[PDB]
Amino acid sequence: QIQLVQSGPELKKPGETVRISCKASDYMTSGMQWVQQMPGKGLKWIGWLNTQSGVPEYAEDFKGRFAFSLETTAYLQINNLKNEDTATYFCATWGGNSAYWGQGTTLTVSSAKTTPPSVYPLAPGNSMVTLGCLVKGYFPEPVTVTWNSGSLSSGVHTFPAVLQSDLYTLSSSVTVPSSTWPSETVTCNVAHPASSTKVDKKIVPR
Amino acid sequence: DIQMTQSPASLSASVGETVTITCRASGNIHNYLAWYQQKQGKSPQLLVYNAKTLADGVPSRFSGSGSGTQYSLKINSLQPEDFGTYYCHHFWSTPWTFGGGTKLEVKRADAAPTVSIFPPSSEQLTSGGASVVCFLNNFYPKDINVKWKIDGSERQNGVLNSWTDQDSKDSTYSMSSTLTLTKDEYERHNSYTCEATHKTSTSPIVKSFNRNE
Ligand SMILES: C[C@]12CC[C@@H]3c4ccc(O)cc4CC[C@H]3[C@@H]1CC[C@@H]2O
Repeated sequence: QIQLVQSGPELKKPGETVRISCKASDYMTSGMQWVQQMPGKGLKWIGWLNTQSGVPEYAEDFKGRFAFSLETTAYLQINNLKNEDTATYFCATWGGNSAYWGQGTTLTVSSAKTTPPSVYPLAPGNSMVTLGCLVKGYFPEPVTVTWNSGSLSSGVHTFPAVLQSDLYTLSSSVTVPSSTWPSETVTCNVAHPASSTKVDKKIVPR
Repeated sequence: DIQMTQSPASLSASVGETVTITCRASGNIHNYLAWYQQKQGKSPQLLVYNAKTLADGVPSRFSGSGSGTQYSLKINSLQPEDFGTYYCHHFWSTPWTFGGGTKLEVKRADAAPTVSIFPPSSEQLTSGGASVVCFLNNFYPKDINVKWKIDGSERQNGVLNSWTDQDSKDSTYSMSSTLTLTKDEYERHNSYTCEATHKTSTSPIVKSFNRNE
């Protein structure tokens, strides 16, 4: 089956250049397009490239700083990056009776320095008890949070991070039987790939 | 250039029901319209293209129709995997613009939030900071408000909030509210209270604690 694989996450500073590749399992066959999706926003068409004539067409807001190329691998080059380019980028093509989109590539454009998170335990001041972990002051996104190395998956949800002064903060909630905690240890595991950081915080009763 | 106006922006429904999403073009696009489905940020997936042709593997309960400038996607007998966001996309002339999208969420019985408040940790306190956290978990519908009170007085500054998307397991929503204070600021007061305002009660649903206890 036709599969489009895109290059990994990107982290750049205002004014720099980034190249995102899109490699098809097969392949020139019909043309392709790139689409932008800002955090929490809708899909926005950047433009498409007529792989046959080699001619590209861009949407007004992308003309100038966004360029499509093809080497088979397709590329999306963005220069003079602005914070507003922070989004996920998708490449897509079509043929037969369907369309094929890549998994997407996230781009973050900021002046902020990669900073690991400070993890804090959230313990109570019933048959069930809700615990948590505060993951504060990290950059860039994202962080992955698990409980007891994933052994504790039910009754769990991690809130989206909010951006406060170039830094991100989020919290994770876990609900377990009071007969389990504190008798059995409950620990949240936080990973921040960008800084290659891993932190464990045991939830200890007050 | 042709723009697409999609409606409604939000839709609520239950398994088994039928819903209709419409898109209107500012100019004739002669059936050059596609419909996409997107699940929690993942890659969009094609449902219908050329206004009425179903893409490979697309369940027949999905169907597109229309002509000229008015089109719509009909989904009957909704299945749990049908909930998410939908977008129409015309490709008659550049730019191939997308509709603003439609968020289709699960309709279920009301549920009051379960409130939990958490005092600052000793570790953070030792570092000079004081974040008081409040969780408003598993409630429905999604509309909700949080109000903080310190020593009986409402506090508005220093509060940041976050909301999860509908839970794929119980169809509820959750919200976290964090009040960040300095260690000195936090120790100048005694009682900290988190109050939620939800349709499940005409009274605040609260949880509090005294720094002294
Ligand atoms: C890729 C799109 C959906 C799939 C459509 C398709 C799907 C199959 C096919 O054989 C040809 C085309 C041409 C136009 C394509 C559309 C262009 C815009 C839309 O995103």
